[PDB]
Amino acid sequence: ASALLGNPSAAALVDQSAQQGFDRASEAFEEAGFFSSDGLLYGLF
Amino acid sequence: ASALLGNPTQGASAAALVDQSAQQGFDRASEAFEEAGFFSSDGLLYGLF
Amino acid sequence: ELQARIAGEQAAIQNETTKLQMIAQLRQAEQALISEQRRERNMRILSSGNQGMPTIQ
Amino acid sequence: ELQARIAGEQAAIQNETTKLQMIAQLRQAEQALISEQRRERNMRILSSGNQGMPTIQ
Repeated sequence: ASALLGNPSAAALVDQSAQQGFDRASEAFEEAGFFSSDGLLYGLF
Repeated sequence: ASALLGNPTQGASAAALVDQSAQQGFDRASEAFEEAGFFSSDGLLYGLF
Repeated sequence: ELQARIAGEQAAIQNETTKLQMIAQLRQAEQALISEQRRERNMRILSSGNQGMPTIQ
Repeated sequence: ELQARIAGEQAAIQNETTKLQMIAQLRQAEQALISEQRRERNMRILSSGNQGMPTIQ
């Protein structure tokens, strides 16, 4: 929680960081959905 | 900075060089993505590149 | 009178031509609407506003 | 006079036919313009002239 973070359970920080990453992936998938064709590039992203 | 580069550099750091080379590579990738954008279909080949 | 009758008949065929044009436009609009519904479904599945995921239990 | 009236009526239906053709062309042009706007947005997102990236802090 605070030994090296400097910000005052561990099954939490990993989930938050992964949530940020997966949110970016979800936004990429949404952009892929917008461009029906020429959109699978965003799917690969 | 200059031990083996030979070409004189006025003054800078080290990771700097990793950033410059990675920038060249990523710029080529970005140009490939731009080409993929140009060809709407038949353009995902450039995306794979 | 027969000439004017045939002229009216031509007018009727003109009307059918206009109706066929209108039917073709409606066909195109219907295909566009079906595509729009497809894309709405696709957007709903992939929306970034979704918050759910499977739970480990 | 009735024959000339029916002839004018045919001319009116002809005009409607031309108008429908013009509407169809405009429909096609509008779809093309929407596609152009989509591709402009796509080009703007993927442009190689962009210089930004996330910062580590």
